[PDB]
Amino acid sequence: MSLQLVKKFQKRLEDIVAYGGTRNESSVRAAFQQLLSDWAEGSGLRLITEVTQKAVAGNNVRPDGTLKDSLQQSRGYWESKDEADTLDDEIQKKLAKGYPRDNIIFEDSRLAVLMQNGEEVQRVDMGDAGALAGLLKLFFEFEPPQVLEFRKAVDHFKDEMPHLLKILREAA
Amino acid sequence: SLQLVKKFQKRLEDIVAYGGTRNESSVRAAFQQLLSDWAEGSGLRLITEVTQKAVAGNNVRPDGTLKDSLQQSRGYWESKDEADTLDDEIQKKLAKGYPRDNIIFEDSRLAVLMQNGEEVQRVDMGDAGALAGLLKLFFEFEPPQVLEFRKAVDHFKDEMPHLLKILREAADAAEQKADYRGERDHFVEIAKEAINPDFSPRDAREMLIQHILTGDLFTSVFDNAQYHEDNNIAQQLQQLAATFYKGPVKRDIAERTKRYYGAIQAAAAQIADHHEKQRFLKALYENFYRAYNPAGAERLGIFYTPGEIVRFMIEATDTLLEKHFQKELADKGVEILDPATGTGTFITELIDFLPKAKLEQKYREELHCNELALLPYYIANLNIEATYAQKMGRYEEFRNIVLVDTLDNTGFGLFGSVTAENLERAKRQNARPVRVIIGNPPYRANQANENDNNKNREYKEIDRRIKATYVAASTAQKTKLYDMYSRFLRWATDRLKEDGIVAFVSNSSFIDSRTFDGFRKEVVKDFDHIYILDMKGNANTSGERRKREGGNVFNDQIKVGVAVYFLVRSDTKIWYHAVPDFWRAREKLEWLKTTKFEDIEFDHIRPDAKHNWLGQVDEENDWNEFLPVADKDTKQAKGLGQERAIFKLYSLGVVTNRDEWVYSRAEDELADKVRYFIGRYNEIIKLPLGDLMSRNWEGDIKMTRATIADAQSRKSYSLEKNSIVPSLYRPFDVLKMYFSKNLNEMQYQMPSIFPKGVGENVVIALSGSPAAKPFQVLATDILPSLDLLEKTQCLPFYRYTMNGERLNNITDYALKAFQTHYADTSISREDIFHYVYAVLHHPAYREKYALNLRQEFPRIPFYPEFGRWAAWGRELMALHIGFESVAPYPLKRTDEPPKNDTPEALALAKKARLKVQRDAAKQPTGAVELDGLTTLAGIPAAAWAYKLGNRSALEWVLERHKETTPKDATIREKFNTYRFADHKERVIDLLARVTTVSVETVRIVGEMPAETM
DNA sequence: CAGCCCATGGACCCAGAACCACCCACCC
DNA sequence: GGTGGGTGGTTCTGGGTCCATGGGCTG
DNA sequence: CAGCCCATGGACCCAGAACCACCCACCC
DNA sequence: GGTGGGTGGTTCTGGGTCCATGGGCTG
Ligand SMILES: C[S@@+](CC[C@H](N)C(=O)[O-])C[C@H]1O[C@@H](n2cnc3c(N)ncnc32)[C@H](O)[C@@H]1O
Ligand SMILES: [Ca+2]
Ligand SMILES: [Ca+2]
Repeated sequence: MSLQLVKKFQKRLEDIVAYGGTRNESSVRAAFQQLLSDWAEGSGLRLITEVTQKAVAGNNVRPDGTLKDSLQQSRGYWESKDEADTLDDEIQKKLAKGYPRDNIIFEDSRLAVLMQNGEEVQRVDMGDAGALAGLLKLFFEFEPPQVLEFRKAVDHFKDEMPHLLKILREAA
Repeated sequence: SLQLVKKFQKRLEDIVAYGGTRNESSVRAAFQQLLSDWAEGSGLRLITEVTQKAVAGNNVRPDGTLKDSLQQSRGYWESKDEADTLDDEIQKKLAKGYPRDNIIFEDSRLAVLMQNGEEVQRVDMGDAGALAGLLKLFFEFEPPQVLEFRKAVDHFKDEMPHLLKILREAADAAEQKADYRGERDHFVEIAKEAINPDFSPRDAREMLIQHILTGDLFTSVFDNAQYHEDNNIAQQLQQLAATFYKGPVKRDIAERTKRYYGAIQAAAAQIADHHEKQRFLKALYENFYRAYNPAGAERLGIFYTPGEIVRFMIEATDTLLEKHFQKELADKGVEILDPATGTGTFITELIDFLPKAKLEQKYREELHCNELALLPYYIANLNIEATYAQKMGRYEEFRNIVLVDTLDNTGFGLFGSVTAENLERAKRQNARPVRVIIGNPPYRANQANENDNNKNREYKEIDRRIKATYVAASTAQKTKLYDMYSRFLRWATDRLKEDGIVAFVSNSSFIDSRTFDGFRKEVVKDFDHIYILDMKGNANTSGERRKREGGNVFNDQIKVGVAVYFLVRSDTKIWYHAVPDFWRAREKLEWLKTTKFEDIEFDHIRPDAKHNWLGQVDEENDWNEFLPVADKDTKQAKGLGQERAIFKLYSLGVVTNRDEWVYSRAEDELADKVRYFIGRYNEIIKLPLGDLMSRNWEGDIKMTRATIADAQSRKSYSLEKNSIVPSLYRPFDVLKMYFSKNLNEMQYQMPSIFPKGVGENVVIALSGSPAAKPFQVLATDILPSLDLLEKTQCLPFYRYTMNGERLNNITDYALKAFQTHYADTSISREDIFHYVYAVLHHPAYREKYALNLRQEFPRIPFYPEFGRWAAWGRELMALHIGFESVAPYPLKRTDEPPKNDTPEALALAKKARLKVQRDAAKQPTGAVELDGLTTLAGIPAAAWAYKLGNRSALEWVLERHKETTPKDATIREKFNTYRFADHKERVIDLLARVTTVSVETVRIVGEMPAETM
């Protein structure tokens, strides 16, 4: 993942605008769609594209792609724009319509913004492989606080098993 | 790949499982990735959601469009929801104008391809093998642009003669400028020491026309104008062209030549794959020479190797490299050299085989090649450089191509000094350690006719080494081992200094030829494993053999036999596999595509004592039974010890080298052709000595080696009137002939058989060795030609010594041996003669000892009766000795008037046809259509079985009475007078008389024993 | 005589909106 | 089975600025 | 040594022959 | 309206020669 996959995306973005003669989002999205999809396959998640979600307002909204788990539970989202728009301006309108913000990569072909827990965690340039590979690591690993607390309780056992084994040995 | 299809099948399952939605928008990503990843390997890219204006002005946006590197749509895709009837939804989209050229409509479970507005295939996406097949079709669809490109390449070939007229005129007008003449003269001198000792102005102007032609096409259809500015050779030749080709002169020839270049340029610009545009390179190569210098094309061997053969050898070389040397073609160290590049096919197909990670090093220092002609050099350098560019992505100059004579650059020197860089490349190549010498060497045994004055060049060193190795070990009278293919094989053996493989495609003569017996002894001593694959195809054959040989693996464009051979040097194991008989060219070429070297079941060949690899006599006969003649019995002086054969002297029929000038049906007509010949000859011997020696005369007469030598010695000729004699040219064809030593190239020992042409001798003429036609024997009382029967060898009954008498040629050794086996002193010489004749007509003898007869003089058995056989041979003899004095078999004559009463229909209706009327089962009906008016009928089926060669006796009297057009210009326009109308009545009688002869001999031969001794 | 007043007309471009194509939810 | 709505693309259409910079004054 | 004999296999091409396409004439 | 010539083009397909020229004699 990381370098290998991101560098293939950089070449694919170039092949799309070269063999297609279009820098339109609807055509250039395939590059980041396949980055997010192939990274997910390795992390036990899948990027399912165009999945309609409902907002608090009741407005149905369809992000470009959602990161679904094995139990059909959304864990992250993605929206691509073209290079011919202001990413920051499209961001307020998107979230105003009722877009999710728990874990969303808003991305134009040149800049990528990760918004986690409602705040912009990182803003990288897609030209820098290592930088993008860093942001995508945080996106694919962001976990809800439920699993964050379970993981912490597993660590508690690693220092509680000795104390527990004493009782069982005393009983044996 | 099936792996790609199998991943789609999994991706689809996960999308409906991890996502929970079967909506088309969500499930389409599985096929989008399949199409996109397949395309990334095929040089195309699936661009998604690209809008296309439909024919009805409306805009349609398919889910995906396959696009080429020139941003040109090559295919389309529209996914639907499984919750619909695909068939119904296809119609809706197609009615809104969705493209129907190459579209994959696809619901999640079923896929439909509509190529050319018609459903080519409908598959289920649960089957991986089926989807992979449907996808292959879609990804390999031939768009209209590539078909139009192919069509225009075919028009360019026929319009090449007219383009070369404009370019010739330009170069002719250039010799009016002193600057061009100066540069031209410097170039000729430079290339008289770099390319060929006899480089002439003609060769220089060909090179200039080639430069200007290639220049235009390389900038317009191949978009590599820089090639010339980076090519060392191109920069030495642009010096010559810069004198005249500039400004108005160039603008004028360009406006005229644009009418030929226009169509090809238009179509080629819409083609991205160089593997499609390399078909134009092949066409320029083969057609330029055919239109400009057909003669130089023969000496260079301008032909292209079909891709299937090239690919096969590259794969089979890798196989034997791993088997005997534990190396691969991609491994560093294996330096591959193509001694004759041509279009560069072998090197460009190696680039496509070698892995990308290793290609860089190989292209830079391990792939090498040589060329002699300029058009081939330029075409190869561009082909090689552009094939590398397509595979790698970057353009690098191939600095391993040399314009040098491979058979002269044996300085391992001024060879290759056209430019300074070319000389470096030549000296560097002659030091490189070459492991593999792959290639298709030029083949040319001899010039076709002496009048061509286009003999093969002499290569002192190679020729001297061939003489010491191949020729010295050959027990043949005629050596054809100075063929250009044999010269390129000697060079290869010597170039491989240590170990390696020489993989070549060449004439299959080496396998079986009386002349290549020395090669078949020397090759086993310099190579350890020899793997021959005979693809047959020899069309210089006739009869059932021609049908067996089949088509030529070179797209049926050459007539010689072809064999792909691999000679490895690590006893000698000779392996041989032959392609099946009665096959076609496409069948043979598809076999090379499908079969891999491992699958071929080669047969171990064990050379015999005469080094014959194929066609070995069965050593379980009593074949050591007498001998009709032996080279020693003929060369012996006296003594029965050295006289061990039935006959002493034997000769071959007179060969003239000018058959059309010395043979005619009428005595008076011959005399006129012969008078013209002697007439123009006597004017040739008056020319200046310079012109005499340089063979600079108008070639209206046929001057053979002998006549050329006498002319240069100023020896006059005259017409001896008593030299026009009767001669049996072909079976049953008694044409008149001028038997003079001055106008007949080789009379052999026929002066001693038929003294002065008119003598009294009866000869049993047989076939020679090796007979490619069935064994034939005919008795003649008139001088036979060398080609009455294949390589006719005449055995005479008498022998006329000089100032002497007819000494009986049947030896006394034979007389006694026959009067001893049969214990009958009555047996005479004029009885053994007839006995031998009947034995040589015995059907079981000709069948059992066939292989023996094909390779040796026919040894004769000692049949029990003698009397019965001698009688048969007497009856047989008389039938052929007096075939003009037999009883004409009654043949019904039917006559018909011309279609109309116009003078011109009568003309087109007294012209000969002489065709045997056959059936739908191709069996003689028993009727011959002599001309358009007369048709003979009533011929028995038996008469169609006396076959002298591949033709019946009757088919011989029809063939040799047809009005064929003379192949000599003068004879055709001044001495062609034969009209079947004049001889019609004669051929009618001859047919009936020969019908009797044939029907008699089928009976006489049929009453002979069913078994042979 | 160098500051100090007095004109006077300028070789585009980009946000609203319409509307369109396509597919998904939504009635029907 | 349309229908409206979500999303992205593709035409039209409408509608309008501060400020350079030569010349005449002018005390 | 030049002046006789003796071989020996040869880098295609092209005339019918369908068999179409188109369409005038000929029945139907 | 088919239907067979008339005319021209467009593919296959079948089927096959005399004679160069080195080497070995030879006297
Ligand atoms: C059959 S073509 C090469 C074929 C090549 N395999 C191809 O696929 O195009 C024979 C070529 O050998 C070349 N050649 C190179 N060196 C030669 C030489 N010394 N003598 C004769 N031809 C030579 C000729 O110019 C001619 O183009
Ligand atoms: Ca988007
Ligand atoms: Ca679709």
